[PDB]
Amino acid sequence: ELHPPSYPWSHRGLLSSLDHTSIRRGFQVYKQVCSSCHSMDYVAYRHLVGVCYTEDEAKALAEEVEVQDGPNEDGEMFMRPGKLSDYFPKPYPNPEAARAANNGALPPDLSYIVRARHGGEDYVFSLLTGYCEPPTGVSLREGLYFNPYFPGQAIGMAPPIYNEVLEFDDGTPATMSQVAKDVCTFLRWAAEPEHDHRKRMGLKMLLMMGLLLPLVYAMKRHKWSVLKSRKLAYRPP
Amino acid sequence: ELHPPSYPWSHRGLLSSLDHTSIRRGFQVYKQVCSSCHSMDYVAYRHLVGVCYTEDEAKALAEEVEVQDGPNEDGEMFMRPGKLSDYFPKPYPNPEAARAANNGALPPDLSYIVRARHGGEDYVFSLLTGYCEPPTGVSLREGLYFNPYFPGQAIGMAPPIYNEVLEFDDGTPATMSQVAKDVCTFLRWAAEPEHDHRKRMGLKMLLMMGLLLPLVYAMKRHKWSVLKSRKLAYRPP
Amino acid sequence: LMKIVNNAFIDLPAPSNISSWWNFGSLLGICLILQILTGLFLAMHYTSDTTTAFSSVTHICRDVNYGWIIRYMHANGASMFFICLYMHVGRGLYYGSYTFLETWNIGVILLLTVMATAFMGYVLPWGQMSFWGATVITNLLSAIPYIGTNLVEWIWGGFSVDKATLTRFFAFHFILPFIIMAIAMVHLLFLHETGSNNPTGISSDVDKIPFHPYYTIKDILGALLLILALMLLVLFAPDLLGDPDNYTPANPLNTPPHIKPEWYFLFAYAILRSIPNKLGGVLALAFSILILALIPLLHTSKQRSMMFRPLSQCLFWALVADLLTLTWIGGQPVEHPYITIGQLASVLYFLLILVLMPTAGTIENKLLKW
Amino acid sequence: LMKIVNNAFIDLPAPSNISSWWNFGSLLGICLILQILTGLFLAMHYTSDTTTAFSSVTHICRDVNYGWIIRYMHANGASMFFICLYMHVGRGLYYGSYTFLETWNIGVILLLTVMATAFMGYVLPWGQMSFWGATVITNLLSAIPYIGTNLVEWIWGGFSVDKATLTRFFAFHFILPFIIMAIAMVHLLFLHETGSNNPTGISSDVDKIPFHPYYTIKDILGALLLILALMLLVLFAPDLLGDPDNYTPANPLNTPPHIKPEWYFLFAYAILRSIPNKLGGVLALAFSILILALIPLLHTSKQRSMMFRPLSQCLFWALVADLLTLTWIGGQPVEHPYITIGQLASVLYFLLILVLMPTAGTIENKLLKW
Amino acid sequence: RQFGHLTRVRHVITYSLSPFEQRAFPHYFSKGIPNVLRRTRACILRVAPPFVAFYLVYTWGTQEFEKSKRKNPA
Amino acid sequence: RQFGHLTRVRHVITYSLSPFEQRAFPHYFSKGIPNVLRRTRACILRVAPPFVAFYLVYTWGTQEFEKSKRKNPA
Amino acid sequence: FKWRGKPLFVIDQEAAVEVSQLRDPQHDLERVKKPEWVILIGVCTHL
Ligand code: HEC
Ligand code: HEC
Ligand code: HEM
Ligand code: HEM
Ligand code: HEM
Ligand code: HEM
Repeated sequence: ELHPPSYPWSHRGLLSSLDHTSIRRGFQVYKQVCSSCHSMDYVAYRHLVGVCYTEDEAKALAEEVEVQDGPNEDGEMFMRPGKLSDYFPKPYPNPEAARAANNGALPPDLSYIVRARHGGEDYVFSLLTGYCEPPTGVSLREGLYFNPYFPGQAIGMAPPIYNEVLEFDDGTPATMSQVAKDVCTFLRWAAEPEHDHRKRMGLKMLLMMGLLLPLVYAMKRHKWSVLKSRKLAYRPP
Repeated sequence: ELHPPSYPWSHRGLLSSLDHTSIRRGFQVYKQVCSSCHSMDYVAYRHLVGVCYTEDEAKALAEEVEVQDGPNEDGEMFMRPGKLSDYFPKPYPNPEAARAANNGALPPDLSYIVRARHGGEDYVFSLLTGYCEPPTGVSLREGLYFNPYFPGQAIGMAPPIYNEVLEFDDGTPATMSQVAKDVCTFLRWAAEPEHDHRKRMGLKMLLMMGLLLPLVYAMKRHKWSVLKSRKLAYRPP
Repeated sequence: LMKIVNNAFIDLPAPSNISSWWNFGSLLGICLILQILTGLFLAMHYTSDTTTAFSSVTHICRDVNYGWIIRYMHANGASMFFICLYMHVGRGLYYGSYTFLETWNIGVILLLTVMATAFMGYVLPWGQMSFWGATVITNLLSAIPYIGTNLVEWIWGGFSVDKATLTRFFAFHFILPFIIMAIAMVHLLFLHETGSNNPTGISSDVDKIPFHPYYTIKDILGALLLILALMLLVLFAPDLLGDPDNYTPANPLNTPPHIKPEWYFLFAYAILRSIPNKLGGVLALAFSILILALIPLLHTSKQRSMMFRPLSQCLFWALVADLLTLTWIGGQPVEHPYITIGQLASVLYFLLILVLMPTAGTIENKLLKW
Repeated sequence: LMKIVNNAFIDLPAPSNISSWWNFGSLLGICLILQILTGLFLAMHYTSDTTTAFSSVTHICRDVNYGWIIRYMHANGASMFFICLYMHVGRGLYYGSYTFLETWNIGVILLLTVMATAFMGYVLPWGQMSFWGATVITNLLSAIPYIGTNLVEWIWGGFSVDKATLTRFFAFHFILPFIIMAIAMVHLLFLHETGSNNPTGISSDVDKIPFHPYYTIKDILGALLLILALMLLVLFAPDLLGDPDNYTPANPLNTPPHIKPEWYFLFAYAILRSIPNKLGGVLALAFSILILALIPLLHTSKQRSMMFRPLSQCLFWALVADLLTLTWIGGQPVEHPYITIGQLASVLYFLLILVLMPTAGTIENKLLKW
Repeated sequence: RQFGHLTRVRHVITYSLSPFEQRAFPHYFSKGIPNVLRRTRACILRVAPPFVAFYLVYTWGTQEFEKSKRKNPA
Repeated sequence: RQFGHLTRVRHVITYSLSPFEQRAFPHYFSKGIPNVLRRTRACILRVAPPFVAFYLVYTWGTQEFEKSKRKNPA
Repeated sequence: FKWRGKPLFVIDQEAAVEVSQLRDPQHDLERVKKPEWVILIGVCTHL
């Protein structure tokens, strides 16, 4: 194994939230890069509302991609422009096609991959940025590559990311690093659409329970005070 | 409405079973006639074992028809000869195609249609054999036909059955009637694969409960006999 | 030493003039346990998804080893269940159980617990009467102003019945018998301070007797008749009560020409169907049930029973005509020869209860001067 | 008048030297009701089908209004549940509850009811540890000769885990808390004839006091700490105990490199994993649990407690090292530095219980001459 | 509640016999059948006539309904 | 069971006061803290040393495991 | 069509209907915006 470090974040703090601006560029990445071979099936464009995009804007992406829906009255099926209810475009219809599109290897889903891998983000960010030349005395089949963070240090992961592989909207740098930041910020949101709200109840709880707990502890000590101050004696003849 | 009569059967009696020989020819009908537009999805060839056909013989029909199964390692799907686990060949992939193949009308399934229609068999047998010329003062669109037993007396039922429409194995007459007998015998088995066994427990029950019920009724009258014979009196001064 | 509480079922005082009717008082303990036992093994292969539930029933009736019986021991068992109740409850009127006010109210909360339970039990298989059987009844709660649309949409999990409607019942339906299982003990608890109530209505304290030999086997004899009358139907006529349509798959885009829920609502459903107004009959519905809580303020006679009130028998068995009528009239459609009935039969129901049974004791007291 | 039975929770005699430990004795009533309450609302959107169950969880955590919390109030609630027990039970050893033989056995049947329940609760979402978490444990019952293959295939609904395995648990798992809910009352019944049992172990009949003001609020204070320690985890570290892998979809054609069930088995799972033999450790497993039924024949001291048996404290807190060790050693893989431990730690567990705690009272009696 | 503190009894005698010393079903046909009829003659008049009308209202309910769907001369 | 028929008591006096007539937390810091330490000094020696070894066995359990995956000179 | 889990039912002589003679006095174009595109929740008002 290899243990990733504890890289800080804009959300590591126990009352820290996600930089939604970072998410906004993060979603660009999945569509331009990862959506060719990663099947995020547990998400739709509508969940991006109130998070990174708006109704009409995100809907513009549903108009962009075609989706297989609707039994025609002829008895056949067709393609339409998607909508906000529609989940993401699945790259490939089944897993086996993905194994066929690769060197026998499968891409996992990326919906809950963060919470389904030790370290979560810090694994992933260091995974992409852990590519290096193989060491001496190592050999690998074609298609496989080297990355220390992956178990076995042997993976059919083509390098997906590199500096100036694409460009973003507002125009921030398309480095291998900043891109790697927004994307891991993006995936944590995948398996946590509640982060913005978890901390909110994360905070409401304390200033109640921190406030009640003395009072109940007093009402306890209030009633018990009869016995916390009770004396006795023994007066037979 | 129209109420069908109570036609007798080889199984109407409360300890009567099904003529499995009649079933054996009945299954020929569904494959030659009804399987073009009726989607029996709740049945497989294996259920015919111990009923009308054997393992190897019925399996010969699974070898006959192709079935869509199996994601290829390429990532695609294909066709194979079916097997005993495989349910019947669905005629059409979806309902809408059936509406398209007809004059806008849908064929219902025939798995549980008997128990899902008042009268069951007697409806069906008289349905096919209720075709006649329309009466005076009636008009019908093309594709529709007349049959009094159907509600509204108006139906898109093309006449499926007629004398000498096919031939059977052992060589019994292929009349419009005998065929109509085996087929309704066949469908009752669809929504009752247990008839042969229901009567068996149908019979075991009586010669127990008919035998116990007096005995318990005696053990009752046994214990209560103290009070069924109890006398009193009243002797104060 | 939890052996002393189980004397109430072994060494309990109870009368001796007891009919065969009170077999029914304990068959529910056998129906309920059996029904639970059946349904529990039954739900080993049920599925709470629209796309497979109806099929998941077919997984049973075809492919399971002798499981096909379990669909019917349970289902038609629920009919034999209700056959006990309206022989268990009309009893209390024909004998005067209802003076035990602390108990009689409990006897209601079961009924609304069940009749709202069973409503969730017919719907699981998506029979094309499941759907509409859930639509019509539940739609009525829109009759209320300013909240009816909310609670109904709130329970539908949306704006109309769907997968989300299903699972929400299956848990609400798999559970209440256990809530009944404990309330059963409560229903026997308030009894235990006073015991049973003879047909004569007389306080029979002098002639209370044991329970292990006598009424145990007597109930078992009744359970035999129950199992008989249950084994008969499942083996010989399982399609009798369970309507044929429910074997149809669900489809909102088509209705049957004739709608009716299961037979047992029909005395009550007809009362609503009588009223052309929407809300004006709904409150009559629950009132028709909750009148039972309202009867014991109408025990006019200073007697109890009706074996010694012949006029009460003239009315009481007349009430059965109305119920058994509304049973049949409910299950039949809306046409002129039948509307004329329910406009009377509904009124007769409320009329016999709240006018003439009270009127009897006010007279019968005067016929014998007290 | 069912107001007299609820005096046991209002006007009950009970001691006054009572610690904060016995908060835990009633938190289960709060854990259980809460957990049931959570899970019940939770199963409003669960589905018992392989093709949709894992997704049906995602139906909750994403699309339901504040339902995502309910996955964790329930799930990690089940961890806080067990944290009570092994603080509830080791208590009875450190204080001497176990002399109440009629009660202590009840305290076992709960545990096997739960630890076989919870085993059916981790498996529903098809986490890729659900499957193998069900495979490994259930596979062991093949260890028996001539029937092991039968019962296992019999429970698998086939020859291996499948859809049919799932639904059969979901009903077995949605139900037992209610069976526990009544057994809870039984567990309090045999108590009620004798009442509680102070830390000193002395029969404190002279100093038994009311219950509504004092221990009610005291328990509520503990419930607050429970809800706190529960609200903390769900809000701040819900991924802590619930392993990461369980968010993976199920696939029999691939395993993780490291297997471990949920943390709480691990003291027990390690005992089996120690034994290279298959069957030779299985009987030790249930024996490690069912030893609790066997302890009360090993109350050598004619004292009761251990506040007044200092040597017992030297052993008792040493036992905790073994459990908390086997907890950690269980959750770690099979290699030489760890096998050497469990071959001792397993023996230490049986050793401390059946040799040295008895040996104490045989000595401590002699240290003070009786 | 149980036996012992219910009420008072004075000057009452109870005779009774084992079950074994008597047939279970004596005089079942011989004496029961009149008692059945006597039980019948006391109840039929206050039970039947509702069901009598029910049979008629069940009859006329169909016939009028039967005629209404049959056409009129027009 | 309830109050009234438990046992016998003779020649015992009980004094006690309302809660309202006394502060809830008097001498909490002043007197409690020594009593905490006194409670501590009576229990630590029979509680800690197990956990002391646990910390060590938790230590050596990793180090030896840490070395074993590291290679040998060959 | 199917919609909200409910159906979706979708001029020369339609305007010929006399509104006052009807039960609910309701001109057609009060019910629609376009004449030749009809919409309604397809649910029988009675039951
Ligand atoms: C060439 C198509 C493709 C591209 C483009 C792609 N992925 Fe991958 N991904 C794969 C395949 C194939 C695997 C299989 C890795 C394995 O089998 O271990 C994989 C594996 C992964 C994993 C699994 C990690 C693990 O432990 O196995 C993650 C996380 C991941 N990719 C994230 C990304 C990210 C982030 C990007 C964009 C920077 C990306 N993917 C772009 C195809 C792709
Ligand atoms: C030519 C295609 C075709 C053939 C062959 C065919 N059916 Fe039909 N069937 C249909 C269609 C189309 C309907 C639709 C009826 C309607 O829409 O009212 C239908 C309706 C039915 C129904 C519905 C009855 C009801 O009460 O709803 C039954 C039962 C049935 N067919 C059975 C049969 C039987 C028996 C045969 C052979 C004697 C048969 N089908 C052969 C096409 C066919
Ligand atoms: C008073 C209690 C109950 C009533 C009134 C009731 C009602 C019903 C009825 C009438 C059916 C018939 C469905 C059919 O025949 O197709 C049914 C089906 C079903 N019952 Fe219940 N039920 C009750 C309790 C239970 C219990 C206790 C369980 C489980 C332990 C259960 C689980 C099921 C399931 C899974 C089905 C689907 C089977 C089917 O639809 O055929 N029910 N219920
Ligand atoms: C699961 C449901 C029920 C169970 C388990 C149950 C159980 C019992 C039992 C065992 C008895 C004693 C037998 C007898 O008195 O003949 C009884 C009596 C009684 N029941 Fe039920 N019952 C149920 C439902 C109901 C209902 C729906 C009512 C509606 C009014 C009701 C009202 C009564 C009353 C008033 C009595 C008193 C008997 C008397 O007065 O002699 N019970 N119940
Ligand atoms: C002592 C009682 C119980 C134990 C030990 C237990 C165990 C568990 C655990 C640990 C989970 C976590 C699954 C996860 O986090 O993903 C779970 C899930 C679940 N529980 Fe149970 N449970 C219990 C009672 C219940 C009850 C009472 C209900 C319903 C009333 C229920 C229904 C469910 C359902 C539907 C799930 C699936 C949700 C999920 O997997 O996240 N459980 N169970
Ligand atoms: C849902 C599960 C349980 C519930 C609801 C429950 C309930 C209770 C309650 C309320 C008490 C009194 C509080 C106290 O004594 O501090 C108690 C005491 C006790 N419990 Fe539990 N308990 C449960 C599980 C267990 C288990 C698993 C054991 C295992 C041995 C157990 C053994 C005992 C014993 C021996 C006592 C006697 C207390 C004494 O001796 O003073 N209980 N239980």
